[PDB]
Formats: sequence, C-alpha cells, structure tokens
Amino acid sequence: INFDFNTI
Amino acid sequence: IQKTPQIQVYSRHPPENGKPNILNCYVTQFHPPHIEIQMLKNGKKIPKVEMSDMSFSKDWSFYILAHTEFTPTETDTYACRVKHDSMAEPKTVYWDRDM
Amino acid sequence: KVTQTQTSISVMEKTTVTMDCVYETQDSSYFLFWYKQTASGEIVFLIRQDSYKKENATVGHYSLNFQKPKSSIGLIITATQIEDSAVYFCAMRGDYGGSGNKLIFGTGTLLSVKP
Amino acid sequence: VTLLEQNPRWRLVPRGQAVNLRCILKNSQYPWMSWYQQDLQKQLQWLFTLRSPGDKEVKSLPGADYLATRVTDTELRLQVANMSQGRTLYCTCSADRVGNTLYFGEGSRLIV
Amino acid sequence: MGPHSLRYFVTAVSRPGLGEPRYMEVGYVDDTEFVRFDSDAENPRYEPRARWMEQEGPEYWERETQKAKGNEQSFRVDLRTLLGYYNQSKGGSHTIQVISGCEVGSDGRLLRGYQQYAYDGCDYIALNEDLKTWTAADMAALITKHKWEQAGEAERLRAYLEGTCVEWLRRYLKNGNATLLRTDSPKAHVTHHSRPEDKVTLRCWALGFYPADITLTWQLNGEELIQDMELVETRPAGDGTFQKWASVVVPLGKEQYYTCHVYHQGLPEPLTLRWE
Repeated sequence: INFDFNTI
Repeated sequence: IQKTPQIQVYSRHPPENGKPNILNCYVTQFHPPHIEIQMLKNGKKIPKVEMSDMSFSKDWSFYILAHTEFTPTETDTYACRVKHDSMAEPKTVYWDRDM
Repeated sequence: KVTQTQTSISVMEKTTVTMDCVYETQDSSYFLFWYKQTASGEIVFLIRQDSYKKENATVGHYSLNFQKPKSSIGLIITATQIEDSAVYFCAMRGDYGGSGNKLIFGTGTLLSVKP
Repeated sequence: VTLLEQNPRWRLVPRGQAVNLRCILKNSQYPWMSWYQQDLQKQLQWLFTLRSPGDKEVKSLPGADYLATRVTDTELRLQVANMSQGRTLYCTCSADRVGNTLYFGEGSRLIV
Repeated sequence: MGPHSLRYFVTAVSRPGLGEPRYMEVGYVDDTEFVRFDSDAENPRYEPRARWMEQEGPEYWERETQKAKGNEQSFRVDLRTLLGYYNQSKGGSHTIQVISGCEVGSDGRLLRGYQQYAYDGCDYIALNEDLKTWTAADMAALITKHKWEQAGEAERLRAYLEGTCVEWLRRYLKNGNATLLRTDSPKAHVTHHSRPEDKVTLRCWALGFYPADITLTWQLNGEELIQDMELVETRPAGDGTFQKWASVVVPLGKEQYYTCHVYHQGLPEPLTLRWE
C-alpha cells in the first residue's frame, strides 16, 4: 500500500 | 522538458500472410503526457485502436502501447502516426515485417 | 476511538497529576494530542506523541506516558501550579471520507488546583 | 493572539435566523483551515476542512445547518442556521494535510 | 533469490479550462504493475491489475481508494502552490510526478527507500539515502525542504518506508508469487536480409520472454560486436511477454562465423545461435 502524501 | 517520442511499430507474433495477428505501436520517451496516436492501414485511419493506460519511468518520461488486430497481407501497409507537442509535424513510423 | 474515563480531578498546587487517555485505531501510523481549555474558552495545544516515536514526548512540566501495547497515552503534569486548572482534552487524528484535518476528541477531564 | 482571527466573539442567534462567522488566517504557514464545534456538554466535533479558495461545503448536524466556504487563502467563512441549542464555533489551522498539529482560534460563542 | 521492490508512481497533470487535474497512482511489485488508480473515470477506484490481487478483500480496496482520494487533494494543492513558486500563469498545463517505495534484500531488511518528485519533467526534490534529509534541485525546492524539515516529514516517511512498505511488499510477494516470480524463456532465431549487395544482415530475435530484462550479443568468434551491432529497445508484445532483436552487418558468405548470445533468467544456460 501507498503512502499518505503531504503537500509541498 | 519537451522530450521527443520514440515509436516502434511491430506485431505480436511473427508475421504470416493471411494469418491474423496483433499490430503494436509502442511510444516512449515523451513528456508532457498528452499525446495523439493513430494507427493506419494503407494510409487510412484504423477505426478501433486499443490504448494501454499511461505510465512513466524513472527518467520521468511517459510511455504507451497502442494495438489493433490485423491480418498481414503481402501488399497491405500499416503505420503509426504520432502527434506530440515536442514535434513540429506528426511523426509517422511504418510497420516493417523484418523488425 | 478516543476515551478519557475520568470526569474531573482536584489536587493542591505542587502535586503531580495524571490524566488518562485510551484510544482505538487500526492505522499503522497515528497521531495523539493533548489540549487544554481555560475558563475563557481558549483551547491550547500542549503536547503530542507520534505512534512511531519510540520515546515519551516531553515538554516543560508536561510529560506523556505512551503505552503502545495498552493503547494508553496519559498526560502527566509534574508539580502543579494554579495556572494548570482547566479542562484537559485528548485527541487523535481519524480522517475518512475526505475529512482532511479531523481530530477525534475525548470528552475531557476537569482538573483543579487549590492554592 | 493565536494564528487566527475569529469574529464575532459571541452572537445571540434569534429563532429562524441564520448567522455568519468569519475566520482570518494571520500566519500563512498554516493554510489548512477547519471548523470545529463544541457543544454545551463541551464535546468537540470536527465539521469541515477547506484548504482551497473556492472550496465550499454544506453539512447538517442535529441542532444546526452549516455552510462553509474557503473564500481566500486567508479567509474561512461559516453560515450557521436552524440551531436549536447554543454552541461555540472554533477555527483551527494546520501546516499540512496529514499529521501536523492543529491550532485553535478563540471561537465564536453562539448563544440561544 | 534476491532483492525486491514495491514502488508507486504518482502523477498529477493540470488542465486549466477543462476541469480538474488528472490524477493517477500505479503500484509495481518488482517492475510489474499490480494496482492502479485513475481519477479520470466514472467512480474512480483503486483497481487490481494482476489477478492475484483479487484475494485482497473489500477493506483493502476501500482503504486504498480513500488514501488515493486524499493523495489526490495533496497533489491538487501542490500544483497550485508550484505555479506561485515559479510565478507561472493559471492557463497552462503542468505536471507533477512522484516515485515512492522501497528496495528490500533477501533477508527482508530494507535496502533503499525512494521518494523523488519531478515538476514538469525535471527533478524537484528527493529524500536522501540516509532517509532523513532531502536534496532540492532549485530555489523553489528549498522552500519545500524547509517546510518538510520543520514538520518532521522525513520521519513520518521513514516510518512508512521501513514498516508498512516492507511488510506489504512481503505480503504482495507471498500472494503473487507464481506469476511475479515466473520466468518465460525467450524463443530465439536468426533471420537473413540482403538487399542485393555484397553484404547481408543477421538479425537475432528474442521473443516471448518474461521478465523483460535480457541481453543479446553478436560474436565474431569470441568478439562481442557492440560497436557494429544494431538492436532495438525491449518492447512489450502486449500479452505479458517481451521482445527484442539484435542485428549485425556481415560479409556475404561469412555468415557462419557470427554467433548470437541470448542471456535471459529463464535459461538454464545462455543461448547461442547462428544463421541456419
């Protein structure tokens, strides 16, 4: 399972 | 960037006249992802062309596989014309039985 | 998902208090927080614990007792002042359905400090 | 005093009257803004998180109808209606979408 | 027996005028696509791309779709944030791409963790091998790096890299095993082309092999003719197997002095062929 990406 | 597309046109199995095959148009190394790809038979668009889902690889360029069922005949000619923003004019690539 | 059993606590200044907090999550990474609300309504951020941080967070006279296996994240206030009287809240992020920044809050435990 | 500016501080909401709350972000490092309500029993409940100007959402809970809108990069609004019980509305701000601390404004006390 | 990897390739491409940005997520287990998410759909859902993934229950598909749904919001914000960092206008189309995941060794221990971003096709930021620091490619990426350093994002990320990623990788490997770890040896042959000259063309064909990785070499009694050899990039046959060819230009009559070597992992011993 993928990760929970925050923003840049 | 504006990476320039690389096209390969070839069939799924070794070609044999009158024997139903699958013809493939393999386009790689383009960016942006937006692209127009058409397969041709004797210069006329081929109606039903199945496209793969897009993907990109480690160098960030995109790729896509276009294919269509076909029956190789001794005179029929098949091509792949691609329209992309990195090119002035549409790049056409012709199916060659020995490649 | 977040439960703080005690309703209220009363002690005398200089004492050490422990606010309990028990939680329920199925996430592998998770975030726990303690807030405090003064008489005025101000909700103030105190301290937090990352589920992946092996150590008990420490900030000023606020210390956490994170017991991963027991799903407990008690707030320990060492040697109390009158200033610490307030409602203490325990929270855990628990987003779903496109919530973005949803914290789940326990009901809060009232704490008192007599001079 | 916080990173947020909420007004009104309090407000008497008449019977069939809708009311509007405004929240202004004072520190641009925390662009994720939400609306939380706290009932008279003092239970905080998340209501909305709207990061982008243009973002607008409607939510109806038992006791209140809500319509939230991210107006600008620093402005969050809320319209509360059909509220049969008092409650306070808080604005929170965070620096990112996942795992960052939420900070509370001073709230808007809606009185009945 | 070795190393394996679980990697997600992410993409967000804005399309001002038309609606919302197109968002996609693709997961790969050892280079084989197995899951896929595409927002430019009906009711966008995490979808299995390999039959063995069907053993994952409804829970998995809901949780992974919800996850992609939030990732999608992060990427919409990234897209608008970058335009401001580079002072570009809102009419253009821009892309953001990410490669995230891990490489694991035979012992099941984490080897390498990846997290690299590209904006409009050029590197933007990447986590370093230490798994704690980032490397920015421009001034714009220093803002991001700064923000990430402040919030302890690498730490959040490292926790996923060494735990969730690794664990899931193992599980994916256990359940797709047979297909993932399958090997289809390439079928080789050589063809003759001339064009009425004093020269001929020897083309070595490698077809229907899996996985894609292969090596073909032409030899002149011990010599790997890499300079005088012409060959095409490996290409998908469309049915899970791959194809490739290597050709050399040889002196008419001197055919039988040239040998093609086919190196593929399904072969018990490298292949060696000549015109026939």
